[PDB]
Amino acid sequence: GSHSMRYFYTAMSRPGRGEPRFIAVGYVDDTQFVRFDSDAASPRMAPRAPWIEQEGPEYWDGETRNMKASAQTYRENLRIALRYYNQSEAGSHIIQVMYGCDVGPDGRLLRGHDQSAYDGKDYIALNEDLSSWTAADTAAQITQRKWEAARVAEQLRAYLEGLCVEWLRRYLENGKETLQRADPPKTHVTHHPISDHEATLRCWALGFYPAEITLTWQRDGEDQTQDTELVETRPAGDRTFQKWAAVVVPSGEEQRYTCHVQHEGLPKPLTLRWEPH
Amino acid sequence: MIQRTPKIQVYSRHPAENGKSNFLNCYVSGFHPSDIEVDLLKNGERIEKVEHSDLSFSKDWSFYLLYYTEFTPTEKDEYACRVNHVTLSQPKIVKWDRDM
Amino acid sequence: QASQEVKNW
Repeated sequence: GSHSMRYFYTAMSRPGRGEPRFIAVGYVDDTQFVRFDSDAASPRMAPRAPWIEQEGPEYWDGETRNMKASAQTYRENLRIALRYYNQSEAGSHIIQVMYGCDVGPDGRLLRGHDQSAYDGKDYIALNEDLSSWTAADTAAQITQRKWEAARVAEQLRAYLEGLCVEWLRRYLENGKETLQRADPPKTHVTHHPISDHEATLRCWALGFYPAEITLTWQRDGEDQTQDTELVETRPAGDRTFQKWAAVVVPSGEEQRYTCHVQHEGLPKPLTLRWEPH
Repeated sequence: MIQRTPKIQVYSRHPAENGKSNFLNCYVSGFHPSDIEVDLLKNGERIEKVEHSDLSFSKDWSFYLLYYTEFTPTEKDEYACRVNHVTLSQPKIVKWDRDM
Repeated sequence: QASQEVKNW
Protein backbone atom coordinates (compact mmCIF):
# COMPACT_ATOMS: atom_id res chain seq x y z
CA GLY A 1 0.00 0.00 0.00
CA SER A 2 1.22 3.45 1.02
CA HIS A 3 4.66 4.17 2.46
CA SER A 4 6.62 7.08 3.91
CA MET A 5 10.13 8.19 4.79
CA ARG A 6 10.82 10.62 7.64
CA TYR A 7 13.84 12.25 9.24
CA PHE A 8 13.62 13.69 12.76
CA TYR A 9 16.14 16.24 14.06
CA THR A 10 16.47 17.33 17.69
CA ALA A 11 18.82 20.20 18.57
CA MET A 12 19.10 21.05 22.25
CA SER A 13 21.19 23.72 23.94
CA ARG A 14 22.75 22.88 27.32
CA PRO A 15 24.10 26.17 28.70
CA GLY A 16 26.74 25.67 31.37
CA ARG A 17 26.87 21.90 30.77
CA GLY A 18 28.20 21.54 27.22
CA GLU A 19 27.80 22.35 23.56
CA PRO A 20 24.34 21.97 21.99
CA ARG A 21 23.52 18.37 21.13
CA PHE A 22 22.13 17.27 17.76
CA ILE A 23 20.37 13.93 17.26
CA ALA A 24 18.95 12.71 13.95
CA VAL A 25 16.97 9.56 13.17
CA GLY A 26 15.47 8.27 9.93
CA TYR A 27 12.40 6.07 9.51
CA VAL A 28 10.82 4.11 6.68
CA ASP A 29 7.21 3.64 7.78
CA ASP A 30 7.50 2.42 11.39
CA THR A 31 11.09 1.11 11.01
CA GLN A 32 14.07 3.22 12.06
CA PHE A 33 17.05 2.72 9.76
CA VAL A 34 19.64 5.44 10.58
CA ARG A 35 20.77 7.57 13.50
CA PHE A 36 23.27 10.34 14.26
CA ASP A 37 24.35 11.68 17.66
CA SER A 38 26.72 14.66 17.90
CA ASP A 39 27.66 13.50 21.42
CA ALA A 40 29.32 10.32 20.14
CA ALA A 41 33.11 10.05 20.24
CA SER A 42 33.13 9.71 16.43
CA PRO A 43 29.82 11.26 15.28
CA ARG A 44 28.60 9.21 12.33
CA MET A 45 25.36 8.38 10.58
CA ALA A 46 25.02 4.73 11.55
CA PRO A 47 22.79 1.85 10.37
CA ARG A 48 19.86 0.80 12.54
CA ALA A 49 18.19 -1.74 10.21
CA PRO A 50 19.66 -4.73 8.35
CA TRP A 51 18.53 -3.66 4.88
CA ILE A 52 20.44 -0.34 5.05
CA GLU A 53 23.84 -1.91 5.80
CA GLN A 54 24.42 -2.75 2.11
CA GLU A 55 24.95 0.95 1.34
CA GLY A 56 28.55 1.74 0.44
CA PRO A 57 31.03 4.02 2.16
CA GLU A 58 30.13 7.00 -0.03
CA TYR A 59 26.58 6.91 1.35
CA TRP A 60 27.69 6.72 4.99
CA ASP A 61 30.42 9.33 4.54
CA GLY A 62 27.99 11.63 2.74
CA GLU A 63 25.26 11.21 5.36
CA THR A 64 27.82 11.90 8.10
CA ARG A 65 29.04 15.10 6.42
CA ASN A 66 25.45 16.31 6.05
CA MET A 67 24.63 15.53 9.69
CA LYS A 68 27.77 17.29 10.95
CA ALA A 69 26.97 20.41 8.92
CA SER A 70 23.30 20.24 9.94
CA ALA A 71 24.38 20.13 13.59
CA GLN A 72 26.38 23.35 13.15
CA THR A 73 23.42 24.95 11.36
CA TYR A 74 21.01 24.17 14.19
CA ARG A 75 23.49 25.28 16.84
CA GLU A 76 23.35 28.64 15.05
CA ASN A 77 19.56 28.39 14.66
CA LEU A 78 19.26 28.03 18.44
CA ARG A 79 21.17 31.30 18.87
CA ILE A 80 18.94 32.99 16.29
CA ALA A 81 15.84 31.81 18.16
CA LEU A 82 17.15 33.49 21.32
CA ARG A 83 17.27 36.73 19.31
CA TYR A 84 13.75 36.39 17.92
CA TYR A 85 12.16 35.54 21.28
CA ASN A 86 14.43 37.79 23.40
CA GLN A 87 15.48 34.90 25.63
CA SER A 88 18.57 34.70 27.80
CA GLU A 89 21.61 32.44 27.48
CA ALA A 90 20.77 30.72 30.77
CA GLY A 91 17.93 28.49 29.58
CA SER A 92 17.97 25.22 27.66
CA HIS A 93 15.95 25.25 24.44
CA ILE A 94 15.02 22.72 21.77
CA ILE A 95 14.55 22.88 18.00
CA GLN A 96 12.84 19.89 16.39
CA VAL A 97 12.49 19.18 12.66
CA MET A 98 10.61 16.44 10.83
CA TYR A 99 10.44 16.12 7.05
CA GLY A 100 9.85 13.48 4.43
CA CYS A 101 7.61 12.10 1.71
CA ASP A 102 4.46 9.98 1.55
CA VAL A 103 3.99 7.80 -1.54
CA GLY A 104 1.02 5.79 -2.74
CA PRO A 105 0.89 2.21 -4.02
CA ASP A 106 1.99 3.47 -7.46
CA GLY A 107 5.21 4.87 -5.98
CA ARG A 108 3.91 8.36 -6.80
CA LEU A 109 4.42 11.13 -4.26
CA LEU A 110 1.25 11.77 -2.25
CA ARG A 111 2.47 14.50 0.10
CA GLY A 112 5.71 16.11 1.25
CA HIS A 113 6.37 17.40 4.76
CA ASP A 114 8.87 19.82 6.28
CA GLN A 115 7.86 20.93 9.80
CA SER A 116 9.91 22.74 12.44
CA ALA A 117 9.22 23.39 16.12
CA TYR A 118 10.78 25.49 18.87
CA ASP A 119 10.50 24.31 22.48
CA GLY A 120 7.88 21.75 21.49
CA LYS A 121 5.51 24.12 19.66
CA ASP A 122 4.87 24.56 15.94
CA TYR A 123 7.34 27.07 14.48
CA ILE A 124 7.20 26.90 10.66
CA ALA A 125 5.89 24.31 8.22
CA LEU A 126 6.08 23.77 4.48
CA ASN A 127 2.55 23.75 3.10
CA GLU A 128 1.00 20.95 1.07
CA ASP A 129 1.71 22.93 -2.11
CA LEU A 130 5.46 22.49 -1.38
CA SER A 131 5.85 26.15 -2.34
CA SER A 132 4.57 28.31 0.56
CA TRP A 133 5.08 28.31 4.32
CA THR A 134 2.92 28.56 7.43
CA ALA A 135 4.50 30.43 10.35
CA ALA A 136 3.05 29.94 13.83
CA ASP A 137 4.11 33.30 15.32
CA THR A 138 5.79 36.59 14.46
CA ALA A 139 9.25 35.16 15.18
CA ALA A 140 8.73 32.41 12.61
CA GLN A 141 7.52 35.02 10.11
CA ILE A 142 11.06 36.45 10.24
CA THR A 143 12.37 33.03 9.22
CA GLN A 144 9.61 32.72 6.60
CA ARG A 145 10.65 35.93 4.85
CA LYS A 146 14.27 34.74 4.75
CA TRP A 147 13.23 31.39 3.28
CA GLU A 148 10.96 33.03 0.70
CA ALA A 149 13.83 35.33 -0.32
CA ALA A 150 16.31 32.44 -0.54
CA ARG A 151 13.81 30.22 -2.43
CA VAL A 152 14.17 27.49 0.20
CA ALA A 153 10.81 25.88 -0.62
CA GLU A 154 11.91 25.20 -4.21
CA GLN A 155 14.94 23.29 -2.96
CA LEU A 156 12.85 21.19 -0.57
CA ARG A 157 10.21 20.54 -3.22
CA ALA A 158 13.01 19.19 -5.42
CA TYR A 159 14.19 16.90 -2.61
CA LEU A 160 10.71 15.74 -1.59
CA GLU A 161 9.63 15.06 -5.18
CA GLY A 162 12.91 13.50 -6.28
CA LEU A 163 15.54 12.04 -3.97
CA CYS A 164 13.08 11.42 -1.12
CA VAL A 165 10.76 9.35 -3.33
CA GLU A 166 13.60 7.59 -5.17
CA TRP A 167 15.51 6.57 -2.04
CA LEU A 168 12.31 5.43 -0.31
CA ARG A 169 11.33 3.21 -3.25
CA ARG A 170 14.86 1.79 -3.13
CA TYR A 171 14.84 1.25 0.64
CA LEU A 172 11.46 -0.49 0.25
CA GLU A 173 12.95 -2.86 -2.33
CA ASN A 174 16.12 -3.61 -0.36
CA GLY A 175 14.05 -4.34 2.75
CA LYS A 176 11.03 -5.82 1.00
CA GLU A 177 11.04 -8.95 3.18
CA THR A 178 10.27 -6.86 6.29
CA LEU A 179 9.02 -3.46 5.09
CA GLN A 180 6.44 -4.75 2.59
CA ARG A 181 5.51 -7.75 4.79
CA ALA A 182 2.65 -7.12 7.23
CA ASP A 183 2.70 -9.31 10.34
CA PRO A 184 -0.78 -9.86 11.79
CA PRO A 185 -1.17 -9.55 15.56
CA LYS A 186 -1.32 -12.62 17.74
CA THR A 187 -4.26 -12.02 20.04
CA HIS A 188 -5.87 -13.34 23.20
CA VAL A 189 -8.11 -12.20 26.06
CA THR A 190 -7.08 -12.42 29.71
CA HIS A 191 -9.29 -12.33 32.80
CA HIS A 192 -8.24 -10.77 36.12
CA PRO A 193 -10.65 -10.75 39.08
CA ILE A 194 -10.72 -7.42 40.89
CA SER A 195 -13.11 -8.61 43.60
CA ASP A 196 -15.66 -11.40 43.84
CA HIS A 197 -18.06 -9.24 41.78
CA GLU A 198 -15.83 -7.50 39.21
CA ALA A 199 -13.11 -8.57 36.78
CA THR A 200 -10.84 -7.00 34.19
CA LEU A 201 -11.06 -8.29 30.62
CA ARG A 202 -7.87 -7.40 28.74
CA CYS A 203 -7.63 -7.93 24.99
CA TRP A 204 -4.04 -8.36 23.77
CA ALA A 205 -2.40 -7.78 20.40
CA LEU A 206 1.25 -8.80 20.09
CA GLY A 207 3.95 -9.05 17.46
CA PHE A 208 2.27 -7.00 14.75
CA TYR A 209 3.69 -4.66 12.10
CA PRO A 210 3.00 -1.95 11.05
CA ALA A 211 1.94 -0.15 14.22
CA GLU A 212 -1.49 1.02 13.04
CA ILE A 213 -4.15 -1.12 14.72
CA THR A 214 -7.68 -0.84 16.12
CA LEU A 215 -8.68 -2.54 19.39
CA THR A 216 -12.23 -2.10 20.70
CA TRP A 217 -14.42 -3.74 23.32
CA GLN A 218 -18.11 -4.33 22.62
CA ARG A 219 -20.87 -5.36 25.03
CA ASP A 220 -23.83 -6.95 23.23
CA GLY A 221 -22.40 -5.41 20.06
CA GLU A 222 -22.31 -1.92 21.61
CA ASP A 223 -19.02 -0.01 21.61
CA GLN A 224 -17.48 0.58 25.05
CA THR A 225 -14.85 3.20 24.15
CA GLN A 226 -15.76 5.45 27.09
CA ASP A 227 -15.14 2.60 29.57
CA THR A 228 -12.10 1.09 27.81
CA GLU A 229 -8.54 1.64 29.01
CA LEU A 230 -6.47 1.66 25.81
CA VAL A 231 -2.70 1.80 26.23
CA GLU A 232 -0.47 3.45 23.66
CA THR A 233 0.87 1.15 20.97
CA ARG A 234 4.32 0.20 22.23
CA PRO A 235 7.46 -1.27 20.63
CA ALA A 236 8.28 -4.87 21.52
CA GLY A 237 11.95 -4.19 20.76
CA ASP A 238 12.18 -6.55 17.76
CA ARG A 239 10.58 -4.06 15.33
CA THR A 240 7.10 -5.39 16.16
CA PHE A 241 4.46 -3.69 18.28
CA GLN A 242 2.04 -4.44 21.12
CA LYS A 243 -1.23 -2.99 22.38
CA TRP A 244 -4.01 -3.93 24.77
CA ALA A 245 -7.48 -2.69 25.71
CA ALA A 246 -9.20 -3.47 29.01
CA VAL A 247 -12.68 -3.09 30.47
CA VAL A 248 -13.95 -3.70 34.00
CA VAL A 249 -16.99 -5.97 33.75
CA PRO A 250 -19.43 -7.23 36.40
CA SER A 251 -18.92 -10.89 37.23
CA GLY A 252 -21.24 -13.00 35.08
CA GLU A 253 -21.29 -10.63 32.09
CA GLU A 254 -17.92 -11.66 30.62
CA GLN A 255 -19.31 -13.67 27.70
CA ARG A 256 -21.31 -10.65 26.50
CA TYR A 257 -18.05 -8.77 25.81
CA THR A 258 -16.25 -9.14 22.49
CA CYS A 259 -12.87 -7.78 21.42
CA HIS A 260 -12.52 -6.63 17.81
CA VAL A 261 -9.07 -6.39 16.20
CA GLN A 262 -8.42 -4.59 12.90
CA HIS A 263 -4.98 -4.80 11.27
CA GLU A 264 -3.88 -4.84 7.64
CA GLY A 265 -1.97 -8.09 8.21
CA LEU A 266 -5.28 -9.81 9.04
CA PRO A 267 -7.42 -11.33 6.26
CA LYS A 268 -10.42 -9.73 8.01
CA PRO A 269 -11.24 -8.32 11.48
CA LEU A 270 -11.06 -10.59 14.52
CA THR A 271 -13.72 -11.16 17.17
CA LEU A 272 -12.44 -12.50 20.49
CA ARG A 273 -14.00 -13.58 23.76
CA TRP A 274 -12.52 -14.82 27.01
CA GLU A 275 -11.82 -18.54 26.49
CA PRO A 276 -11.70 -20.10 29.93
CA HIS A 277 -11.08 -23.52 28.41
CA MET B 1 7.20 26.56 28.11
CA ILE B 2 4.69 23.77 27.91
CA GLN B 3 6.02 20.83 29.84
CA ARG B 4 4.55 17.35 29.33
CA THR B 5 5.05 14.54 31.81
CA PRO B 6 6.06 11.10 30.47
CA LYS B 7 3.74 8.17 30.08
CA ILE B 8 5.42 4.96 31.26
CA GLN B 9 4.85 1.33 30.26
CA VAL B 10 6.87 -1.57 31.70
CA TYR B 11 6.47 -4.92 29.98
CA SER B 12 8.21 -7.98 28.58
CA ARG B 13 8.89 -8.53 24.89
CA HIS B 14 7.21 -11.96 24.99
CA PRO B 15 4.62 -13.41 27.40
CA ALA B 16 6.59 -14.12 30.55
CA GLU B 17 7.00 -17.64 31.84
CA ASN B 18 9.27 -18.15 34.83
CA GLY B 19 12.77 -19.41 34.13
CA LYS B 20 12.86 -18.58 30.40
CA SER B 21 14.86 -15.75 28.85
CA ASN B 22 12.95 -12.61 27.81
CA PHE B 23 13.44 -8.85 27.41
CA LEU B 24 12.36 -6.25 29.97
CA ASN B 25 11.06 -3.08 28.30
CA CYS B 26 10.34 0.38 29.69
CA TYR B 27 8.65 2.65 27.14
CA VAL B 28 8.47 6.37 28.01
CA SER B 29 6.53 8.67 25.71
CA GLY B 30 4.63 11.92 25.44
CA PHE B 31 7.19 13.95 27.39
CA HIS B 32 8.85 17.33 26.85
CA PRO B 33 11.54 18.58 27.24
CA SER B 34 13.80 15.69 26.23
CA ASP B 35 15.86 15.48 29.44
CA ILE B 36 14.81 12.22 31.09
CA GLU B 37 16.43 9.54 33.22
CA VAL B 38 15.21 5.95 33.03
CA ASP B 39 16.49 3.02 35.07
CA LEU B 40 15.41 -0.61 35.11
CA LEU B 41 15.34 -2.04 38.63
CA LYS B 42 15.68 -5.60 39.92
CA ASN B 43 14.61 -6.00 43.56
CA GLY B 44 14.86 -2.23 43.96
CA GLU B 45 18.43 -1.94 42.62
CA ARG B 46 19.58 -0.67 39.25
CA ILE B 47 20.23 -3.16 36.44
CA GLU B 48 23.66 -2.42 35.05
CA LYS B 49 23.58 -3.16 31.30
CA VAL B 50 20.51 -1.35 29.96
CA GLU B 51 20.24 -0.05 26.40
CA HIS B 52 17.89 2.54 24.96
CA SER B 53 16.66 3.65 21.56
CA ASP B 54 17.73 6.82 19.77
CA LEU B 55 15.78 9.92 20.78
CA SER B 56 12.79 10.45 18.49
CA PHE B 57 9.46 12.24 18.77
CA SER B 58 5.85 11.99 17.68
CA LYS B 59 3.66 14.20 15.51
CA ASP B 60 2.77 16.42 18.49
CA TRP B 61 6.55 16.95 19.07
CA SER B 62 6.56 14.91 22.31
CA PHE B 63 9.54 12.58 22.69
CA TYR B 64 9.63 8.83 23.20
CA LEU B 65 12.31 6.33 24.21
CA LEU B 66 12.50 2.57 24.75
CA TYR B 67 14.79 1.20 27.46
CA TYR B 68 15.39 -2.54 27.48
CA THR B 69 17.47 -5.36 28.90
CA GLU B 70 17.64 -9.09 28.78
CA PHE B 71 16.15 -10.81 31.73
CA THR B 72 14.71 -14.05 32.92
CA PRO B 73 11.52 -13.65 34.99
CA THR B 74 11.14 -15.57 38.24
CA GLU B 75 8.63 -15.78 41.07
CA LYS B 76 10.94 -14.27 43.72
CA ASP B 77 12.26 -11.27 41.76
CA GLU B 78 10.42 -7.96 41.36
CA TYR B 79 11.24 -5.77 38.36
CA ALA B 80 10.40 -2.11 37.88
CA CYS B 81 11.16 1.00 35.84
CA ARG B 82 12.16 4.30 37.46
CA VAL B 83 11.70 7.55 35.54
CA ASN B 84 12.86 11.04 36.46
CA HIS B 85 11.78 14.16 34.58
CA VAL B 86 11.46 17.88 35.26
CA THR B 87 7.68 17.39 35.58
CA LEU B 88 8.09 15.00 38.55
CA SER B 89 8.52 15.76 42.25
CA GLN B 90 9.92 12.28 42.89
CA PRO B 91 11.19 9.62 40.49
CA LYS B 92 8.20 7.60 39.33
CA ILE B 93 8.51 3.84 39.81
CA VAL B 94 6.29 1.56 37.72
CA LYS B 95 6.40 -2.10 38.74
CA TRP B 96 6.48 -4.80 36.09
CA ASP B 97 3.20 -6.73 36.09
CA ARG B 98 3.17 -9.65 33.65
CA ASP B 99 -0.59 -9.06 33.22
CA MET B 100 0.13 -5.64 31.65
CA GLN C 1 18.93 9.80 2.27
CA ALA C 2 18.70 12.99 4.31
CA SER C 3 18.01 16.37 2.75
CA GLN C 4 21.10 18.54 2.33
CA GLU C 5 19.26 21.87 2.02
CA VAL C 6 20.53 24.32 4.63
CA LYS C 7 17.84 25.91 6.83
CA ASN C 8 19.10 29.21 8.27
CA TRP C 9 16.56 30.68 10.67
